[PDB]
Amino acid sequence: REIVHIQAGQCGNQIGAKFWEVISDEHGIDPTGSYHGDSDLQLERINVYYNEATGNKYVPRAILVDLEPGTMDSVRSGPFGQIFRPDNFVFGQSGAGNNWAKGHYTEGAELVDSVLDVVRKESESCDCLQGFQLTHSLGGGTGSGMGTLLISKIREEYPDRIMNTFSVMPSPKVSDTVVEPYNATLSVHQLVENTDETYSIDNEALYDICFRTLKLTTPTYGDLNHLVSATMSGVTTCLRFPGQLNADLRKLAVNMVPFPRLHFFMPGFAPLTSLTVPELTQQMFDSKNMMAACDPRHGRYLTVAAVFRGRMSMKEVDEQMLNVQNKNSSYFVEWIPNNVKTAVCDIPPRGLKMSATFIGNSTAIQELFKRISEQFTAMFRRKAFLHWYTGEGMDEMEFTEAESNMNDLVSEYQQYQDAT
Amino acid sequence: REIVHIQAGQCGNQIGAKFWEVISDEHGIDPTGSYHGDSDLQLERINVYYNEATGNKYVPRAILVDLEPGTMDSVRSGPFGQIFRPDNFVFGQSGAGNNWAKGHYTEGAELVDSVLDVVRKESESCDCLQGFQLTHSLGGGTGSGMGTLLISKIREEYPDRIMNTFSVMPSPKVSDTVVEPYNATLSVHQLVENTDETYSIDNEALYDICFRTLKLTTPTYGDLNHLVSATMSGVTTCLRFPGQLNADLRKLAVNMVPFPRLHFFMPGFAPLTSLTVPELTQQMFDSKNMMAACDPRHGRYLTVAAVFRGRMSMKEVDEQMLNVQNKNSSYFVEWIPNNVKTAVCDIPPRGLKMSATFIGNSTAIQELFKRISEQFTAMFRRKAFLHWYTGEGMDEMEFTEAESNMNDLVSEYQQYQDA
Amino acid sequence: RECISIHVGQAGVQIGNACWELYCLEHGIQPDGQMPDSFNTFFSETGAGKHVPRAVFVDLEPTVIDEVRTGTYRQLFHPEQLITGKEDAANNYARGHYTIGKEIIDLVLDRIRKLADQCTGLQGFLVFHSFGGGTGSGFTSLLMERLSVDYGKKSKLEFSIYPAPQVSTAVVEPYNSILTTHTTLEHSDCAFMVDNEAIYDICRRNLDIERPTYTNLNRLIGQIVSSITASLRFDGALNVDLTEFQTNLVPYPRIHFPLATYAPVISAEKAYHEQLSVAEITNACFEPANQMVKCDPRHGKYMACCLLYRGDVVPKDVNAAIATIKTKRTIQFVDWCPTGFKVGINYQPPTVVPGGDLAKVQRAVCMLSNTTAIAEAWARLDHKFDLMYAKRAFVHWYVGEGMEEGEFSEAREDMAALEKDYEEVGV
Amino acid sequence: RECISIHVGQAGVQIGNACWELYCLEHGIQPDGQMPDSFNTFFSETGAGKHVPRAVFVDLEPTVIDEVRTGTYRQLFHPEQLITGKEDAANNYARGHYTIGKEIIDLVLDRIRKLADQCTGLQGFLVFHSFGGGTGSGFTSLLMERLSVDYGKKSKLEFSIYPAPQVSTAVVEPYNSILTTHTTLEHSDCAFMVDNEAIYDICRRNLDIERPTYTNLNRLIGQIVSSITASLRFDGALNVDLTEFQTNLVPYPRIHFPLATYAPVISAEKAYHEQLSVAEITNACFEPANQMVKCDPRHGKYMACCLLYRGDVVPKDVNAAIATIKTKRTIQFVDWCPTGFKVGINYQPPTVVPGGDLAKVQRAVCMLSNTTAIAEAWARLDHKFDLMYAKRAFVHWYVGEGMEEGEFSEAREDMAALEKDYEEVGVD
Amino acid sequence: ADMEVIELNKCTSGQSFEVILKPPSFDPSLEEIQKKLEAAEERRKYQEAELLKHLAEKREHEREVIQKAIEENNNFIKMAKEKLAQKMESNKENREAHLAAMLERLQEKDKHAEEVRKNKELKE
Ligand SMILES: Nc1nc2c(ncn2[C@@H]2O[C@H](COP(=O)(O)OP(=O)(O)OP(=O)(O)O)[C@@H](O)[C@H]2O)c(=O)[nH]1
Ligand SMILES: Nc1nc2c(ncn2[C@@H]2O[C@H](COP(=O)(O)OP(=O)(O)OP(=O)(O)O)[C@@H](O)[C@H]2O)c(=O)[nH]1
Ligand SMILES: Nc1nc2c(ncn2[C@@H]2O[C@H](COP(=O)(O)OP(=O)(O)O)[C@@H](O)[C@H]2O)c(=O)[nH]1
Ligand SMILES: Nc1nc2c(ncn2[C@@H]2O[C@H](COP(=O)(O)OP(=O)(O)O)[C@@H](O)[C@H]2O)c(=O)[nH]1
Ligand SMILES: [Mg+2]
Repeated sequence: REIVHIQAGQCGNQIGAKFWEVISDEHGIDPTGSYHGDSDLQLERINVYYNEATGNKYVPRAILVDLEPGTMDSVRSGPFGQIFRPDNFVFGQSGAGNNWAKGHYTEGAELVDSVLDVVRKESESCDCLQGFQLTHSLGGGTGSGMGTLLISKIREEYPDRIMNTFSVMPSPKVSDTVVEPYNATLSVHQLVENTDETYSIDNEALYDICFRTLKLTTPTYGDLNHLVSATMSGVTTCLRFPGQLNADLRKLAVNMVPFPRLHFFMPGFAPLTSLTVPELTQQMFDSKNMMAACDPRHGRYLTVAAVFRGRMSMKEVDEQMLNVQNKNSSYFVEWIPNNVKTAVCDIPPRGLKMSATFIGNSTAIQELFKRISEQFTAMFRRKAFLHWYTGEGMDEMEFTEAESNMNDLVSEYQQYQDAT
Repeated sequence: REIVHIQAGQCGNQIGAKFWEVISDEHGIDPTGSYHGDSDLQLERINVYYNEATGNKYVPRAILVDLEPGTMDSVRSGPFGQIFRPDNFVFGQSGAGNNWAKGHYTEGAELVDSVLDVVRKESESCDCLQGFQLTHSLGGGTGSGMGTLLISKIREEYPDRIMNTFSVMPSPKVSDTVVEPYNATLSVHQLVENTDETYSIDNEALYDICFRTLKLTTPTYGDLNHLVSATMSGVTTCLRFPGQLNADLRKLAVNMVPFPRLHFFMPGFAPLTSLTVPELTQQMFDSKNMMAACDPRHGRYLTVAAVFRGRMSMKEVDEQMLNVQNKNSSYFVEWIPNNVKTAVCDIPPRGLKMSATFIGNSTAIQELFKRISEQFTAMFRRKAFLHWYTGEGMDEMEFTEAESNMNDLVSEYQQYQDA
Repeated sequence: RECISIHVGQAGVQIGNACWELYCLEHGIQPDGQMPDSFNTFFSETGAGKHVPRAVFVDLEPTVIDEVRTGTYRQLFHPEQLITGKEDAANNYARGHYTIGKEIIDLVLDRIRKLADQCTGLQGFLVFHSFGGGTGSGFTSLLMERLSVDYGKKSKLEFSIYPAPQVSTAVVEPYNSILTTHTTLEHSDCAFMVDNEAIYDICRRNLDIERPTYTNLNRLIGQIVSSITASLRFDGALNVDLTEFQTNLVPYPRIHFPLATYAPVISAEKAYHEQLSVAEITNACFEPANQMVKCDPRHGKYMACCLLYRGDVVPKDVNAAIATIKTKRTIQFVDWCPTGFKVGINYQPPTVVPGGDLAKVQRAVCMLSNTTAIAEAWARLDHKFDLMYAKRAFVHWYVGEGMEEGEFSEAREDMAALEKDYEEVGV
Repeated sequence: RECISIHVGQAGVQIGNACWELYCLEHGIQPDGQMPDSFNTFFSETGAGKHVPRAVFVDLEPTVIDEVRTGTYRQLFHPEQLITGKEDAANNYARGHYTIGKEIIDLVLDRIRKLADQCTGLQGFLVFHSFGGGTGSGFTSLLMERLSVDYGKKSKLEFSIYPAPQVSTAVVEPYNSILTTHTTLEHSDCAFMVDNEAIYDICRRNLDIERPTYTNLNRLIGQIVSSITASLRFDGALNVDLTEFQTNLVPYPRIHFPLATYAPVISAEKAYHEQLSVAEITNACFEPANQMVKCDPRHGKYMACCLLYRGDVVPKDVNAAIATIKTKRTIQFVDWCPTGFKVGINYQPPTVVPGGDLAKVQRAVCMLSNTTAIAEAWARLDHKFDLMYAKRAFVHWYVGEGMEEGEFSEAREDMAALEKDYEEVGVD
Repeated sequence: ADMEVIELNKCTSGQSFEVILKPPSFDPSLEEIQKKLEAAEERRKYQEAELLKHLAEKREHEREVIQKAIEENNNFIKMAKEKLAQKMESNKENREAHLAAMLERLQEKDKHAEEVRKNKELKE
């Protein structure tokens, strides 16, 4: 019925901007203005993502947060830059640090209010506000660090509404800080406590996708952000299109999350880069085609939601889907009955005549947490860079508290590869 | 940054004058005037030694002290005589005596003030005053005696600044006072207490150099003062030239003196009279070529500073140096690490295309003290000429006090042939 | 005498929406309410000209009821009788029954009561709602409680839409089904279940609709529902008033659930074909493929039967037809009954929505039977339900709206007791 | 944001003198200051036309700083930012820290603070000073204390010149090194040591300079120093803020000391030869003969790595290069890290002082690594220091400026603790 | 068959009848409870008003951390500011005595000349 969008920190904003300029072409919005395109559907659920302003004008419902100007002026002077309302931006000025503690405590809580102040006047301006979705990196500081605090402060101002996050769980290959595992473990803890759904996007996965299966030699944050934007627009469609099944954000949550803790959806996409239906389904349901680095073989599905795209004879679609979970019957858990719903929407994405995307609440995700946690205990063991956080005011055992909380989460995902 | 020069007593003045007319030719100064020479370097550090007066004129920063006119008028009516400012001279008038006590107490302290009055108005006229250097004999009276008092009075007016002495430790051969050892021991005591460095110049050495290795039959105070002037200009160069290392006087001190007491540098020179680099280094590092009579075999080096002279390929110089202290490795003490620095300055001395000079804080110096002290207890044993000093107001046991203080100094140099 | 329809929540609204349109078509009432006792049991003659339905439409989101007040039939109902609640029930009985339910139930009940006020001998209510889904299960339950408080004797007939996987949203559907059917049970009088799978399946075998709409399913249900009310709308013996349903169909206060089986479902375009005999359509009734809760009654036993014929038909035929159904079929009546067949004939032929999928027919039947086979649909649910609950599967979403975990325990405890009841009526 | 350089004492001054000249050459700034954010991190646009450096130059003798205000670059700095103190430090920490230090530290700190005032988000200081020698060790120590008082968070990076016998003056060098490195330690954030022997040795093997100048050594250091600042002078990939730059290198508050290894040092006159591959220069980094503190890291372990490429370069290469460095070499990473290699690329090619010794290169590298091998340079000192102090060798010069004998004891006590620390980060 | 259709009722637009075919063969809803519908609001109005007072907890920790770094950087200064200013009044105090103990040494050897020159004017 109406969701606001917080988009915080460098990775957050870079993802966010590309996401925005992707859906604004799906919906058909000018750099500044409104509609130009011979389609009709679009505008029905434009309510959801665009708080529409004076004149024609559409203006996305977005809060842009960063703890230093650089990557925001990037966005303004670029793609669909003129689209977001001026004082919906929040410059940090200071150091971001690539240090969770800084973003969550010192240099963060400095801003926080000024952010909340805009999330308030956007949210307090909704007819019936659904909730919030935030995008951000999980390693590093301004996004991962202030973000978790932002969401910690939103639930409380809106216990009430549900909480969404595209979060980029980070990797050794393609990364820029020894400390990322610290920053990530610290957040993964927070996420477990304060969200209702989190779409786990592995930069490890992404990279692989471009070089494992795309011939892309040097993966920028460019031709790798692209995959996320596509994944994000797929994942959302039903929040923003015809909309009967799932699509309601709480409805998505009530259906995707059996257990309060386990909301870690690993996403997956159709064809790739910058197609027949069967092949579309055998691809969207492939290890080699997930957005989180973990083969959903070593681990079963709690719930799946799949969403197809393009004028296509869906007589074949349920038929296909049904087959998937018979061929591969053992990897869908027996004790949650009709646990893999599908939906179709006939307006294609950019280029592509046909596409599909899949949200999976899978215990294979366990695989990702373990690896960021094995990195983490590898450092904290003889206390590595910890001093950067100790000094920012943090407590020794609070790192021990996060690790331990997140170790439980592995031990639960495991627990629910159970039995009837 | 700026040193004044006290030059007191006959041997003091004779050495001093020749020293002065040697560096004024190195720097290129007229008998009275200033620059005449196609070199350019010189004048950068002329600041150090020449307080420059009105017009062009350069005038050396010098105080000339004596306790009777004779040897001063010598200097005025001679070489570069017209160079020192008039009331920078201090006539004693009275007996010098060849008696330490006289120069240090009675007839000395008579003057002292008049001297200090000029050292003041020279020093209180420096931009940043480095310190003082005094030249003088160690046996005999006006230089050896008043001098030690002068330095005793300078430190106190300038605790602060550092203290330099070319002192000529005297010998039986070439001397005519039976009392020299008394006069020397009495001063050697004082030196230990009030200097920061002393360049020990042995008249014994000097003599030998001219007759042991120079064929010079009758050594004057002439062709023997010559060796001192050459040695002294060598020793100073860095105080007065390019400015690589040492050059600071305090810096020279902090580098040359491990222990507060042992500041007795025995010097040595390149070629001689009035050359290949290796040969230059085998000579400058030779017993037969030291300015103090004591072979630096019997005794090790605490620190060496060596300084080379003339446009010469110094690729060979450190190479050479390095070898010296390897081929002769055992005689450099192990416990002070990089203890023999070297420097080069490419403006030659008079004549000579190539030259080098070496300052060595050596425990071989112990050898010198022992011999002046063996002379001393030889007399004082049954109290020889002592009555000359007793009478001038001195105390019996003050001689015993000096001997004993200086016997310790032997016992320390020895002590530091250690492990 | 009178008769109030209550439609709660999307499914119910839309089923309703599609049978009021059929009631209108049957009684010659134009969408504006105009028409140039009898059908008075269902419509009230408000002011001079109009004919507004005795109905209340309640949903907790706007959306669906909003569509009603936008497109013709817009002027059929009165503005008030359409009630909407701004926020959803978000697919869980707890929210429906307790959390968002609370707020709107005082307005609904207070409005239903305004229709009750109009009625000189109100006869009871017909509640239309989904089994799965949020407000359908949740809000109905609470309504039915408070109805049983506010209207003592007055009967309550329910039309439940039993969930089926293919045409269905929520994973937690079973919980909501079991949860309500429990709370609702001692408050309903007779309840007509509709298996979305059956209604979808009939659309595929019979109408050849490759993958049916809701509106596809809805029009069919409209017909089965019309066929039931028909009796009380036209007046002519056999279920002429709510009480008789209970009287004829239910032998035990529990066992509410009759199986509906509708006669000729034959795709318009086939219309001009040879018309089917009274014998042929009677025979249709005893063919599972034509049922309406997917189960199998040549398996369980019949404890009540009730053929309701519509259109031109003479008893001499219905009698003579029933003869050969017995001979070449499965009688299968329980121990302690007659071998019933109460027959009802309504001369007024069946109508059909003119743009619709099925053709105009000469004569139809309805065969309502209280068979113990329906019990199968009660297991197919309980099995799902058990198998999730055994792990607390989604329980925390209910506990979250302030529901007791033991309230799940206890509802399943009842669903067992029912499945027991139903099997204990054999031999 | 901003960034103040402080150069203290001859060595420090002259090293500085020789990389501000290089900064100027890099950013097109003519010696008079005029040039026809970005490089704003280091230069302030003062008045209309000029481009003065954010720097202070302090020596206790005139002489060196005097030469700066005499020869072009004369007009680069502002007259005030160059401070000189009349009397020497005479080669002893005690004089430097206490005796003559006292007098000038109030003027320095108060002037640095004027630069601090013109900085909308000052980020930290870069201190350049000798290890041996008087004011370099002495005055720096006192500066760094008082800086840690006057600027809380603000980082402090130091470029230390670790003393080597051949190109060195004082015998008491070791004392001064150990004396300062102790007092300075809890006040620095990360410190880049420069072994004068290595810098001299590189000039001999690589440039073929028979016996190098200070200005010979200096130009080389200038390059290594530019390569480090580079990242945060233009805007180049990562190491991109002074916190984040070092958040990379130092795992423990102590262990400050990264080992710098500079890429192609190849003598001008060889300029027109074949240009060296991205693989070939990467490989140079793992060759001790090319290091910058003479030690041996196929011996100790790596706890941080950090390749900083300069010039035209693509990651596809640096990656593919790193591969074969692992295969035919010594990985050697401690127990509890990743196997790092943070890679930074700066497309802006390396410049060289036009009359200088080294040629214009296509591509250079910088490989900064926190290896436990550096500890070797901490012993080679401590050994000297012990072996003199065991006899009070020159101690009396320090006691003379009013320094406690136990302050020697205590500094050496720390150098032991450090040598201990560094060895205790091996194996688990 | 053996029909016996006993016709129960004929109508204006209808007709019922029953065909009994074969012999049989054998022989408080309560208002009370919404002290349950507001007792379930009791469960929520509570367990939501807790995951809110476990959030006024998480907050009183930011207030804790943010002012620790300030309380212990404040600690660095007013510990290691005066760790120096009392390490410079040890130096000044030390060397001053070293210079003034080197003078009371030196005047003492000049009050010696004053006490041994007076030795001449009393032994002639
Ligand atoms: N036959 C039929 N079934 C429907 C229809 N609409 C929804 N359903 C079914 O009803 C169930 C969902 O019930 P809903 O009415 O949507 O639930 P609700 O909470 O009452 O409605 P909302 O307020 O939109 O949440 C599922 O089992 C669907 O299969 C319909 O129009 N016809
Ligand atoms: N690399 C390099 N090292 C130098 C330079 N100048 C001096 N050094 C070294 O610095 C140490 C001595 O420190 P200095 O900077 O000369 O002395 P300072 O106290 O800082 O300055 P002064 O007032 O002249 O005494 C020795 O180890 C020298 O090798 C230089 O220009 N470049
Ligand atoms: N998908 C993608 N990942 C990024 C991007 N930028 C940074 N990351 C990842 O996020 C982590 C650090 O995030 P960063 O944005 O620097 O943290 P910030 O200071 O909060 O903005 C690293 O592991 C990166 O791999 C981006 O542009 N796209
Ligand atoms: N080198 C050198 N030694 C001298 C000279 N004159 C005297 N001496 C030595 O110094 C001692 C006495 O010095 P003298 O200057 O006459 O004492 P004075 O009364 O203080 O002037 C004797 O032992 C001499 O060997 C001289 O001109 N040159
Ligand atoms: Mg110095």
